[PDB]
Amino acid sequence: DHQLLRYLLDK
Amino acid sequence: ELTPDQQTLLHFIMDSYNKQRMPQEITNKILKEEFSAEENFLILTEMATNHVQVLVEFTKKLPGFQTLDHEDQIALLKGSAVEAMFLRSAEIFNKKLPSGHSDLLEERIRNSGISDEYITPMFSFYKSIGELKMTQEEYALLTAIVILSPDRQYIKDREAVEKLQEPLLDVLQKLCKIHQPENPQHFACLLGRLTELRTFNHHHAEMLMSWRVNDHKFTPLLCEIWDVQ
Ligand SMILES: CC(C)c1onc(-c2c(Cl)cccc2Cl)c1COc1ccc(-c2ccc3c(C(=O)O)cccc3c2)cc1
Repeated sequence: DHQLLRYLLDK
Repeated sequence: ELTPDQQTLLHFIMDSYNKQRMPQEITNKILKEEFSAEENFLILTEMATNHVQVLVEFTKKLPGFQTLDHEDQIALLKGSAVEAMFLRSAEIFNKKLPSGHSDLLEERIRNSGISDEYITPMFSFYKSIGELKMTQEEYALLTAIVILSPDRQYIKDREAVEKLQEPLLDVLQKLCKIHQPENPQHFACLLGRLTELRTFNHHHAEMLMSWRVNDHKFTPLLCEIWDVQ
C-alpha cells in the first residue's frame, strides 16, 4: 500500500 | 524576543517554504488555456498533483519528521494534504501572487464541477483569512503546524507528533507577541483557522465522490493520498 508516497519519501 | 535555538528553526522552515515551487509551464495554464468545466478541472487536478509533490518535499525537511514511524508519516501526509492546499491557495488569493492569476484561478475553481455548498464556504474562508494580513512566515508555520497535527486519524504515536508540533506553535506565538503586541488575540485567531481547515476535509471527501461518480479523471498520486478506489 502507498507505493507513490513511500517512493517520494525515499527519493 | 526570539531565541537562537528558535531563530534557527524558523529559518530552516522558512527555507523549505521557498525552496520548491510550482512549475511556470503549469501555473501559466490558469491564464492561457480555454475556460471550460473540463479544462478548468484538468488544470486544477494538475495543480494538486504537483503541489502534493512539493508538500512531501517540504514536510520531509521538517525537523524530526523522518525519525517518525513510517506508518505515521503516511497518516500525517494523507491527513494534512487538503488542509495544506487550502492554505497555499488562500495565500495565493490573499497575496495576489503573480504566478497565481488569482482572478482567473478563481474562475476555474468556480466552474470545475464543485458544488455550491462547497464553493461558498471555500471563498468565505478565503476572504476572512485574507483579512488577517498574514506574513509568509505565518502561512509557513501554520502549514508545518497543520502537517504535524497529532490528532490525525490512524495515527499510532500521537505523542511523538505533539513533540514535533509544540516547538513550532511557540515560535509562531513568540512572533505574535513580537510583531503584534497591540493585538494579543492574533495568535488565537491564527489557530482558529486550524479548526476552519478541518471542517473542509468533510466537504472535500464529498466532492471527490461527486467527481468520481461522474467519471472524473484524477491521478495515481491524488488517488493514493486521498484514498480513492
Ligand atoms: C483535484 C482538483 C480538481 C482539486 O480538488 N479540490 C481542490 C481544492 C480546491 Cl478547488 C480548493 C482548495 C483546496 C483543494 Cl484541495 C482541487 C485543486 O486544488 C489546488 C491545489 C493546489 C493549487 C496550487 C498550489 C500552489 C501553487 C503555487 C505555489 O505555491 O508554488 C503557485 C501557483 C499556483 C499554485 C496552485 C491550486 C489548486
